[PDB]
Amino acid sequence: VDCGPPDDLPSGRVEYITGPGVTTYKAVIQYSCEETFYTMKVNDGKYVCEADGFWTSSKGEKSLPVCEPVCGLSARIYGGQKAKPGDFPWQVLILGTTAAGALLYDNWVLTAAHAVYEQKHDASALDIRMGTLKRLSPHYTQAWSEAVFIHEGYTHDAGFDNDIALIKLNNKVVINSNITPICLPRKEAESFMRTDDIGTASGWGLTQRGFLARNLMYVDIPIVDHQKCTAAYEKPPYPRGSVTANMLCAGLESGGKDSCRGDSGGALVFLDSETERWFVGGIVSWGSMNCGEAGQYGVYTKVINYIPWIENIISDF
Ligand SMILES: Nc1nc(-c2ccc(CNC(=O)Cc3ccc(NS(=O)(=O)c4ccccc4)cc3)cc2)c[nH]1
Repeated sequence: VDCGPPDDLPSGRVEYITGPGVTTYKAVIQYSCEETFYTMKVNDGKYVCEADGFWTSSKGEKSLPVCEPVCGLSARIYGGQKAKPGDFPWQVLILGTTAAGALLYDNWVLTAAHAVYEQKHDASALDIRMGTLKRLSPHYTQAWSEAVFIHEGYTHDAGFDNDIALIKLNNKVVINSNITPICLPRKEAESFMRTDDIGTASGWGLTQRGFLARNLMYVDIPIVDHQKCTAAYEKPPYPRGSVTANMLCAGLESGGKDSCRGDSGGALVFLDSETERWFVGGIVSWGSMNCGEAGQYGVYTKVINYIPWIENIISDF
């Protein structure tokens, strides 16, 4: 038959088992992911030359396996504390005004549409920095955007419904202990995001002093009841119905702990206590001008509502 030289596995290697350069009927190859920071999906990666001339998996598939980076690993802004290396290894800095995102896989950044809209529609690549706690440091891992996807239902400067965006990177980032992606929420993930469950926001945005932070900060804050969050913003100068079902709110009735301007696009993360992995439930979106004030909650894009959209973009590009 003869199935030819196998295809390379990204973030992996193909190795001949029968012998080097041996690609005939019934022969065997072995595909491998780096198990520490990548996990092989699809199958065991044992493929055999079938009668039809196609490398075929043990399950009969004619396609490659997939090395998916390990997500949600962690070493563990108004009223918060200074992050340590590896606390938020998905944290991305995006340099317009100061903004942030979160790494997904090894080549996508999740952010807010409002944080990147002007830069996309000026047709300029985004300066994307990872692996640094210091916003102004010259030492960081550089990435560049290949493409920016704004949600088609987002209307810039006319409310924050559908305030979500994906940035495709030009190249895969090298995944190490200080640079790893956040997990997308699963079907069950809402069980960790009820009212009063605790999420974490991280960023370089304004602190209680009223200036940006030099070092990455974070704060733990509880999810707010949706009716209480709609009532907080159902008043002038906010337009009618500014808090939608595609948003969630987090903050304290007393004030003192909050995201703020400059934290835009950052991931509000939650711990799956069973998998022991962090996932993104929210994206820092908007709120009142006076961050940290009592009852003036931060508003976040509700990420689980966008999983079909995210999966459509990432699978198709
Ligand atoms: N109390 C609190 N605040 C935050 C927080 C604030 C801002 C940001 C970053 N987002 C922006 O910078 C976009 C952005 C742009 C303009 C406005 N003006 S508006 O008139 O209020 C308005 C709001 C909604 C619909 C229409 C008008 C607000 C936000 C992050 C957190 C947390 N907690």
